[PDB]
Amino acid sequence: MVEDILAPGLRVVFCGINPGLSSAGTGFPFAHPANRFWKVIYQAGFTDRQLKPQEAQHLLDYRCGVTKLVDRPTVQANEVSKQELHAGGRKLIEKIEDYQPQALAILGKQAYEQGFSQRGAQWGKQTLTIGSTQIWVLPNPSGLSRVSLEKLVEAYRELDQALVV
Repeated sequence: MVEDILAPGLRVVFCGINPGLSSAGTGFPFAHPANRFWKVIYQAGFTDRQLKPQEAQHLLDYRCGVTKLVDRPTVQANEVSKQELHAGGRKLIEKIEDYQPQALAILGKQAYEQGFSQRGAQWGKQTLTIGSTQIWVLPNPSGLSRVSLEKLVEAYRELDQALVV
């Protein structure tokens, strides 16, 4: 079971689709060795050192949190159904309304579209918000995504720079 890492006063709450097997197995988010999440948030400015999956709770030190749209673990994210994505959207909205971070970063266009009942979304900052929380759509960092580390870092850095101080 992979627990949420949330608290008040956060800059960003990163939300993935669901847990891969490594994550479900270790209990830490983005635990597969090939997932670029930890390296990306470091190069993009969210953390000042590259955290290892077991140090996930320490993301709070950098005022960042982690959650997921769907709880069910799967080998690949694409194994999650669109109906699952949607039921996850309601609980996610309640969580963000509770914790009130400056921004919610959904990792994956499909995840955003299904969870929030949106269509033809563009990458980056959306006009939709959850209260004062901004909504950003970022590329998924799993090693299975065809996005290069460079594009990943560029996209995440845009968010880091948008949230001043």
